[PDB]
Amino acid sequence: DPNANPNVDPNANPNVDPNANPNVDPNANPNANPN
Amino acid sequence: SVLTQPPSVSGAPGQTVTISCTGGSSNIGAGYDVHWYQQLPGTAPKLLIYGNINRPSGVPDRFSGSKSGTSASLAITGLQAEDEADYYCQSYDRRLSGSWVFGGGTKLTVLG
Amino acid sequence: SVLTQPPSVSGAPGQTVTISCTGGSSNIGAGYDVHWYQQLPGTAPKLLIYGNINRPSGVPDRFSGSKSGTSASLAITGLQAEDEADYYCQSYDRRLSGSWVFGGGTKLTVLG
Amino acid sequence: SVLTQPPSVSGAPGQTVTISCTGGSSNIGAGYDVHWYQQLPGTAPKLLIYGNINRPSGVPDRFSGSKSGTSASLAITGLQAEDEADYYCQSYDRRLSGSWVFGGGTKLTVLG
Amino acid sequence: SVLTQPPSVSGAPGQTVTISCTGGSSNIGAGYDVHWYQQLPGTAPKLLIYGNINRPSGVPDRFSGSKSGTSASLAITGLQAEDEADYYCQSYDRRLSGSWVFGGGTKLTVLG
Amino acid sequence: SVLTQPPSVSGAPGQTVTISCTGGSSNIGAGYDVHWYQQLPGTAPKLLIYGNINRPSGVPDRFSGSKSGTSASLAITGLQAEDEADYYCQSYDRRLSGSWVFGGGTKLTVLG
Amino acid sequence: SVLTQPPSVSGAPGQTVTISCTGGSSNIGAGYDVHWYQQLPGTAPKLLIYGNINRPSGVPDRFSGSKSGTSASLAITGLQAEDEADYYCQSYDRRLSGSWVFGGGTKLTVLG
Amino acid sequence: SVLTQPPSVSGAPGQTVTISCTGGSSNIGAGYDVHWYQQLPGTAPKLLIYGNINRPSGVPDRFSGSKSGTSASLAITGLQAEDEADYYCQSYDRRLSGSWVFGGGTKLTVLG
Amino acid sequence: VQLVESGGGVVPPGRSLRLSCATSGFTFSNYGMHWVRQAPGKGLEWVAIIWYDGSRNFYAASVEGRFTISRDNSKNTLYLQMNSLRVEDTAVYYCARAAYYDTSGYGDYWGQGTLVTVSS
Amino acid sequence: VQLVESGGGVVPPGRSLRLSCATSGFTFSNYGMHWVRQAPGKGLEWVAIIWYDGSRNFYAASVEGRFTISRDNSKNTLYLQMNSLRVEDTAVYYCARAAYYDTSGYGDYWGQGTLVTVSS
Amino acid sequence: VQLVESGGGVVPPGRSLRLSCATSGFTFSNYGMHWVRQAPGKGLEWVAIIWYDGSRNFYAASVEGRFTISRDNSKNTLYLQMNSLRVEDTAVYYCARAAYYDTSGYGDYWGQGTLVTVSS
Amino acid sequence: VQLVESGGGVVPPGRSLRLSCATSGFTFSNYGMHWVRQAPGKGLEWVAIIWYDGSRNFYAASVEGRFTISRDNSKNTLYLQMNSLRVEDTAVYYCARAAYYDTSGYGDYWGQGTLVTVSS
Amino acid sequence: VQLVESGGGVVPPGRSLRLSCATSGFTFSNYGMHWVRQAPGKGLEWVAIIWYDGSRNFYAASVEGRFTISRDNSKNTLYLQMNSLRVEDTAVYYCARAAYYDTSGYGDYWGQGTLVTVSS
Amino acid sequence: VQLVESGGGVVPPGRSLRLSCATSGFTFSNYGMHWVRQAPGKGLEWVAIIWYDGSRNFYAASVEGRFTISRDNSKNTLYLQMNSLRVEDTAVYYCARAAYYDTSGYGDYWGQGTLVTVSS
Repeated sequence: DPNANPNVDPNANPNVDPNANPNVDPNANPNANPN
Repeated sequence: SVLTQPPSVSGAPGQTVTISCTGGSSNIGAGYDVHWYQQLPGTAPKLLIYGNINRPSGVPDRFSGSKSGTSASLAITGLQAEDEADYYCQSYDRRLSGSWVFGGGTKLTVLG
Repeated sequence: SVLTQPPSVSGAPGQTVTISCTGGSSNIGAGYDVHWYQQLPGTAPKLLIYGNINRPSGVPDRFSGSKSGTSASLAITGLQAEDEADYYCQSYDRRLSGSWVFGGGTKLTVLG
Repeated sequence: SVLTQPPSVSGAPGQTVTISCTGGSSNIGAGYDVHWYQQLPGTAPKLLIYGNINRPSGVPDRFSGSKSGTSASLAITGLQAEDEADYYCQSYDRRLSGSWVFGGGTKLTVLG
Repeated sequence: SVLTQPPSVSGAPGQTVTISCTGGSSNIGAGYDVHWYQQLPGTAPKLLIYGNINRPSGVPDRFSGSKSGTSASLAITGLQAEDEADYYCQSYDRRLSGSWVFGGGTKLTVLG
Repeated sequence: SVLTQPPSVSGAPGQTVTISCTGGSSNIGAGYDVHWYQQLPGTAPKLLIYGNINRPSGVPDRFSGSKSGTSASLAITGLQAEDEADYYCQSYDRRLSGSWVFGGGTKLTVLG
Repeated sequence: SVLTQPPSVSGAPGQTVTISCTGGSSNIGAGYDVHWYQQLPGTAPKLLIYGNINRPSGVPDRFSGSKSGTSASLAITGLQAEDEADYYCQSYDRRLSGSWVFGGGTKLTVLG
Repeated sequence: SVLTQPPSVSGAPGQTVTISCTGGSSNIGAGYDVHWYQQLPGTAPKLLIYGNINRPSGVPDRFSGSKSGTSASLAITGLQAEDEADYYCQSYDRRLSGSWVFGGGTKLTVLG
Repeated sequence: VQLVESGGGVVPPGRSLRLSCATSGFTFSNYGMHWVRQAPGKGLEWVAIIWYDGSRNFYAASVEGRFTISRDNSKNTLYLQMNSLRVEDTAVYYCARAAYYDTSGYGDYWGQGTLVTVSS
Repeated sequence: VQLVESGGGVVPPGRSLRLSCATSGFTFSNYGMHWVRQAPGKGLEWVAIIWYDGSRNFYAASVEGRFTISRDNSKNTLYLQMNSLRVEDTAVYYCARAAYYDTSGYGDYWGQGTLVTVSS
Repeated sequence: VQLVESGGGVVPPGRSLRLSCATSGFTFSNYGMHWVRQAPGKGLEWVAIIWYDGSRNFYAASVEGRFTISRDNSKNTLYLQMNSLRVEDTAVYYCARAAYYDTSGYGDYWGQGTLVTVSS
Repeated sequence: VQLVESGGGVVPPGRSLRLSCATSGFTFSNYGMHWVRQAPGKGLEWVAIIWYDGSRNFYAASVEGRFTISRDNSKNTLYLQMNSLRVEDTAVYYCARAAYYDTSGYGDYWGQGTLVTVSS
Repeated sequence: VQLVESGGGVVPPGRSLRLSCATSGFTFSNYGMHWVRQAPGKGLEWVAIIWYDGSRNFYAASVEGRFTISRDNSKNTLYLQMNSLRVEDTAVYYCARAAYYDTSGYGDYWGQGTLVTVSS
Repeated sequence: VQLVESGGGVVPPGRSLRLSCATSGFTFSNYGMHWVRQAPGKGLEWVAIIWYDGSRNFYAASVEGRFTISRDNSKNTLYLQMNSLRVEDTAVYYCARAAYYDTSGYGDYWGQGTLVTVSS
């Protein structure tokens, strides 16, 4: 939408978020990193 | 008590009884998944239903879930005397700082 | 001062007094939740009402409120001498960058 | 030119002159807020009017706006020599891939 | 069988056949890349195609595929007798603790 | 060939010629710094640009570059006959096991 | 003194009292093991606790302890008149040249 | 120069003046600790501030400082004529091979 | 999955108490953990959560600042340290293994709990 | 949730001053923070917000570019750096802990405030 | 808010030229930016907008495909990349900070612009 | 690349069996490894993963707490220790080399596998 | 910085050949090294890397298991052992000094290279 | 703590010069050392370091390969040998004792330096 309202919005809940998977995520490159 | 539950439910063996949980826009109609636990008088609560309709392989097909709007529900069919227990809903209320919220808890009495 | 408040309100203890808070389509009629704070002469403002009707457990039930359209208010029933204070409403203005916006404040004098 | 504007407006110092801007169902009657800019001859077209009637503290209290349906307007009272400028209205064309549209621009000549 | 696959497909040499996988919002519609494996009757699975579209080294351009929504697909053109095989999808399912999930597996029969 | 470069560019002495380098979400858009090297017809290549915009003290201000999205570029201003060379870009592709990836390389011809 | 200890603790015989020891990322949160010493009014300090939880055979089980984050603590149960003593914590501080660092010591007074 | 310092700062005896040191993502905002040195007109530098806020026992409390984001600052309060000196900041730039990097120094003149 | 709890008992008001949930049958370090409590005659109250690596901790508002949650991955053990216990803190405390589904989470294994009583 | 303002005093106009708030009894790192101010004789003016991890900084238009907000989670401390203080910036500055309800937010806990006077 | 513009000058047609707008007095990363242009003798033509994080890139059809808008939040700078410039692209280019009231966008502050001349 | 399994055979339920996979043609220590299994009439089941440096391990829920995965870099060998074998553990076990693409991973090289029968 | 390739020549396919680089002008032991190659008429292909202390090695997939990289810090020498040379391995091989910028690395002081030809 | 320097003077370019720093008041063998230099009218440039036991040396890029740093623990002496001095190497050289704080290091004690001039 070319006429959406821009910029960064205030009015949010900036108090971390206690609703997320607290477990280890088994989905990452398991290989050594050559970089 | 975040989720509203009746304090009691009952029926004779062989009957179908239901336990409902009612929340609001902060915790059921919010799109948050609803879970159920069953507690027997002498132990820790056991997971009965997860993901609104899914259940552990340790749960017989007597139990099923449902979800619509701000309402959620547990149905028990083929009620047995051994199903006497305290049933609880669990969800997440976006207005609260914790991870889990629970309902009041409903006590199911089987009229044996 | 984007939320209009009367500069003054008063009444005898035992009476009911109210403090209005009037905004525009940008800060009350905008769907934002109205909050109320009480400031005593020698300290910081403290929360009375949040979410238009809810309140901290430290607030006696004398204080309540509501909103409709661009109007909102705080009512004090059973007014006590101890309720003399500066009352402020608070919201968020759609057109502004600040997280919070305030009303102009109202001074409540208890006539007794 | 997207928004219709007359090519010229004029008057003597001290007089009130007005600048018109007219659109359609795609850009004024459309519900898009119509703003005005003042292109003083040696600079950028700074914002003059916003919110159809309001203005920046960087604008003399000579200027005000108006809007009804497809008819947008700018009034200049107490006209000064320093108000010579190309005035533009601005809105958003419902069929525009970009974000802003301007009118043709009206040239204000001060007769003195 | 996290991903659903038909148990069997077939066609005559020279024909085009497809094998497909249907997932859901936790795995394919969730954006996890789909990979396919081929197993011949007396061997270990071999990577056939990966990253939804890439053929490794020795896989001939007979095989190609795609990913769309919760669907994924393997197309085989110019079906040959040597293509009789078992084909499988592989992906990641957010609701499970394991790194990989597989579909049930589809057997392709060439109608020689 | 991981990064795409045009095979050939040219221009007359004194003109400005640019050489593009295009990657993707795996190696430029990804956030990896882009580097450039220059190989004269009968020598070993040497670092021309590093860190997208910096350059060794041995490089005249004729050369500069940029990084934007998945695009990268080397610009040569004040083109001289002595600038004929093969130019190469370098980055790191997350999908590959190596440390460096190169583009195809571009030959710059000066139209003397 | 880099480890923080209260200057004094007390309690009646039969009570449980604890003596804290708080550091930073340089000496407790750091991963360095915490040790405790007991000093009686006219003697040399004696090792009370080592390795955060272990103790020499000359120490009655009255004393135990723990380490968590930058906090560490000595717990004394079954407080006796004979436990009046100074207690000191000890660790290693990665920002300093010395092998050992201490808190300022806490005097435990038993309220006989 | 790696870290940016203004070349000059001044003020009257008794005033407070500050000296900035601005780096970037490679050397201050990178989590590296910033240090400051004082050089008197005809001698070797002296450590003034270390660890961003700490100072040697040989430094009067006139000097203090802190670091935020990529900008570090040395505050000099109660400026005396004897505080006229060259001040330098120091950190570590992860992109360079050297252990230490310096800013260009700031010359503080006391307006006696 | 086997969760074992110990550490309850009776303390005078104002005293501290430390609870410990010993675990086995699964990889401890790959999961976060929860504590809930059930006062006699009451339903369930969520108390605290800790992230598999200790990077995040959350507490019920009713206990924040009074209770601390921690892990010892090396000994497969979950701890809850309560300071200044109040009468209102009397409850059976239970540990649980964290699990998560999609938009919200859940526990799927529970210890048997231990009883903490705060009393004169 | 104890918040403690510190750092007020008298500032010759044109000079800077740094304010800060120390906190305790809750996990500082889990919450965002706010500053508001009240000039004597005036109502409340919102000044600035910082998110729990510093990812966002918003300022009242009246102070943006003059005031800076920052945090140090390891010290449980919130800072406000005010440069080029104007006479108009005289106010009691307060800290509050960020909170949020539904469509709008609010502060729940407040400190006591500290006064900055800008005057010659 | 302060916007500073440069990079204009005369360039042969078919060649590239790029402009920049340096900004200060506000947080660059909290606002989107616009480029607009005014050909000599003409009114003002809108050219392009980029959002604060690069998430939106809109162009007038008259410039799309030749003009690219970009920004670098670490440099507080807005850029305009113009390729294959036409004589018709001669204009004073101006940057402006993105703003909106309720239903439409606007510039709430303007830079002074710079002139790009495209000519044989 | 050659991946070669060893150690299958027939074991009464309750007993253990140890599998291994020897590898060559590549640097063993730079890659993670996977074990999968195929029951004799079924499709493929993921069993376990080990992180190239041994720091992480994950197991299928069907085997967690019963199976252990490990590496010995000096022998270029991957091991799988299965305790308390159940009848349902009968399968051909295969080793495979970990690979990763973008949002998900995959195996590229596969071994031949070995058969483990759990019975009588 | 002096980097000198040596040991090239022509071999029948299937043969081995060892390349090495002598160096001075800098402390060899403090830097990692790279090998790259350029087949005649082609662009550049990365071949291998060795860490400053020899602890890690990575290879282009096209050569892994066929090529070995090593070094001797006491002789200021970098080595590459090529086994089972294929026709496809014909190229000029170069030694380069590792450098690293931020999110990616680069080389900055290469040698002249030496030619290895594989042919029957 | 004393750091005493000697060895400055003037040489024509191309020639070598050796500097040394004698120390006392502390155990030389327990600390690493640094050299920095200050050209007249200029700020400070880091030149070189050398761990305590001589195991590691690092040099500024501007001097590596031209300067050598070494030490003799039995004489409490630090040496710097400069070869092929350039005009650009004119500066006051200073020794300093290495110290380290947390994420970066610093010098604490400094000698008074000596002047090395390189000139036709």
